[PDB]
Amino acid sequence: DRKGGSYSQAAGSDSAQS
Amino acid sequence: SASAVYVLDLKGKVLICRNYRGDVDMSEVEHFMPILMEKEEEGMLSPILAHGGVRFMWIKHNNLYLVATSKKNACVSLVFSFLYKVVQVFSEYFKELEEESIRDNFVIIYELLDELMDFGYPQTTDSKILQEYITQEAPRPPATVTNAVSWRSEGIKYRKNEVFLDVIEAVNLLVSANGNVLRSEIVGSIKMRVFLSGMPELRLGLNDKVLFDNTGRGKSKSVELEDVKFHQCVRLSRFENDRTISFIPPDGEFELMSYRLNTHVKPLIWIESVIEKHSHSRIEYMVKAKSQFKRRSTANNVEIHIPVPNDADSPKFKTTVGSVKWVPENSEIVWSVKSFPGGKEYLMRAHFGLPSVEAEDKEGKPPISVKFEIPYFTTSGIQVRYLKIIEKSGYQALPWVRYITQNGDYQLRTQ
Amino acid sequence: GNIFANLFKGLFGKKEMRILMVGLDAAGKTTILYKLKLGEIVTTIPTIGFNVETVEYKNISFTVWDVGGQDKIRPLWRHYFQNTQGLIFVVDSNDRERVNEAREELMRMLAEDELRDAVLLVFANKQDLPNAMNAAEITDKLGLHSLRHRNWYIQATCATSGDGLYEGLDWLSNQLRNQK
Amino acid sequence: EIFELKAELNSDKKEKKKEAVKKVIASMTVGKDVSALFPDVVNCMQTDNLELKKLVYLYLMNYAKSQPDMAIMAVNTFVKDCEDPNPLIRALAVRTMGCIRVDKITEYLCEPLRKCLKDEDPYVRKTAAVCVAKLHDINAQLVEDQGFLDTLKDLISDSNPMVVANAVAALSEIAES
Ligand SMILES: Nc1nc2c(ncn2[C@@H]2O[C@H](COP(=O)(O)OP(=O)(O)OP(=O)(O)O)[C@@H](O)[C@H]2O)c(=O)[nH]1
Ligand SMILES: [Mg+2]
Repeated sequence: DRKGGSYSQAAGSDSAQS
Repeated sequence: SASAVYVLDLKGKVLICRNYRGDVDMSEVEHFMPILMEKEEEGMLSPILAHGGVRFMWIKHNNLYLVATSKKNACVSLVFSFLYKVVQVFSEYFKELEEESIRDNFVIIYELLDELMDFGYPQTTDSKILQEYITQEAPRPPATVTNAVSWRSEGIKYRKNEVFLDVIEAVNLLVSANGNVLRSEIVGSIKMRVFLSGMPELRLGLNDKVLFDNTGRGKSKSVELEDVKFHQCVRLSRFENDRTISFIPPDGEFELMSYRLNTHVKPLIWIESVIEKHSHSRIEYMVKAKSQFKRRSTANNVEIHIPVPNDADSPKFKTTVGSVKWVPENSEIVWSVKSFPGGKEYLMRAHFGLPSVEAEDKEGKPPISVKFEIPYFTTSGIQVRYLKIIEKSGYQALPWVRYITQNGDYQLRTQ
Repeated sequence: GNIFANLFKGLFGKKEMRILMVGLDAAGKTTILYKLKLGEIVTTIPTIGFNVETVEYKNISFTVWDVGGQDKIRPLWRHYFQNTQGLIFVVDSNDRERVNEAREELMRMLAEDELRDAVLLVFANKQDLPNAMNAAEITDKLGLHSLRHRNWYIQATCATSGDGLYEGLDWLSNQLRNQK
Repeated sequence: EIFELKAELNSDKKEKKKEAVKKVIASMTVGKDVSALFPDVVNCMQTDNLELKKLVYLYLMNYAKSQPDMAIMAVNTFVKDCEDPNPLIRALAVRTMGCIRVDKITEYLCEPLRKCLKDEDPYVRKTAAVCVAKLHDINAQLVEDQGFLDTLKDLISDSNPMVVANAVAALSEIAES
């Protein structure tokens, strides 16, 4: 854990925009 | 067009000086201290001084003021930028900014000053890049400085490819004494600690309002940032063409983008404070704090600074939740709350003594400042969509990001 | 006190010694130093300042400090007289008009009470043209034999070829070192 | 004190020479008038270690106007250092040559500036561009005679964007005066 919000993984690009 | 970059001390002693043009005699630094004292004592003190035909424009650091003398009509903005770059380099190299390192790190300090700027025109300002040519504990300069990419050293290899992002929110609210908010600006801050192998070209993607409108999806939750400032790695042309944020992240923690837009939503915290100050007899502090933020969010380390009387003594606190402490050094009531659940309501009833003798001079009305810091809360609604990490060698990156909401210029004007 | 470490160092060679390089400009001093250090005829611009190098031969590090023969640098030879143990003089037999100036400069440099233990080292430079004199005519003209309490040695070296450098080095080693 | 420092600086040991250079730098930074020992430190200049060479160059730059006569014993060292294979040494020599406020020293420095103007190393090119502007500010007539304007103009139309920006800044500074 970590104060200020747990780290979350990010995507690679807009998959819905091609 | 700085003539000589010098570093003074709190007693006026020049800790270190580095002449750049030599058009100004080194003896002019003596009059800088009396000139600064005269300006401060008459209210005319400014960071840009003027010793006759020589101007001493500098800013005050943690322990010394980095005053840089100049004679021609040089760019004051350029001098300020050079001073900021030097301060950042010193902070990267030296963990502390005090006189203990100026007299102990002169061997590397002189080399860094000589290499950073020549003839008043700086050429290199990257601490990470500069750390490969100037060390306090020398090979040829790296090709990164000569190459276009001066913020990403080639050949960097790591066991894993993990990048941690930080969506830091700064809630600045300027509430007037009438109870209305005048200045409510929220400035986004996307800080990432890039630690990967090679020179990946990050392609950041979010649900921007402009991007959504251009793509035709201007109907979902999109952040409308009035000002978006990309870092040096961010290509201005790509962002100007089709809002494409393509840049090479540096090795370490750096500021990539900084959104900045106005906020028209209600404050996450509503503070109802009353001042029943009797005439030299007693005073009452009917302070009520209402959390207008979402209930699912908790404001870790809530610090609502309540300015109490300067001469108040023998105070008694009647609050509901949170630790309330009066600091004589600060002369205010520190409404310290560890965890504040969203929608919580804290009521306080202040009671402190006051001397019979009135004060000789007025002290003003300091504003009440809240220091709420609630992580995992995105008030602006901006969410990261994608981060295209592309490398020539080819690897599977594991990007990470966190959203932290804190109180920025969240000051409340007193009555 | 114990001198076992000094004896061990001297068993395999410990003495290094020093040397000086003075003379008029265009006298083959830079070329001679390059030949002694590297072994090639290197062409360089006139020595505005000075050249400092070292030569390792016979287990002795012969450090040579070249000094130019510029008019503004002629009185600057007194700076190298401090902490100086050797001195080598390079003559210019190809300049008849400059021979008197070189002799006067050598006499002036020899009139210092601090530089007294430095033995004379005369090098016959420019030993490639037929107009060059022998190893005795130059000495007779300069009166090197009239230097009381001074050990002078005249040696002729050819800049293009390099002959006589070994003999001069051996003579310098014999004059400096008085052991087996 | 002063005699001990001079003896340490006139020794054959580098371990004491580095300490003497550091002490001299600290005394000058601490506010000690060490300009009287400028000729003594002139001998201990040609050193293989770059740590003491930078200190010597800084002392000479800070003690150049004070003792211009004693600075005539550094042109040969600068000329020798202006051809070192290491780009850092050449850049440092170029920066120090332009920082010397000597009217009788910039005349002989035109050749090294011309040689370093077309240097392949971008750092060397930037150092030469800065030195050209410094010399032009010091002596505009010498810069005009050396014909550095044509070389500066061609700098913008070449590779190495950092060197191009440095040349543009130097040209703007020259045109400002
Ligand atoms: N061709 C030829 N030239 C020689 C010979 N001996 C001396 N010279 C001349 O002497 C000069 C020697 O210059 P350097 O050796 O580079 O240095 P230097 O002797 O100290 O002369 P300065 O630099 O002017 O003080 C050369 O330029 C030659 O012209 C020789 O044997 N053959
Ligand atoms: Mg020579």
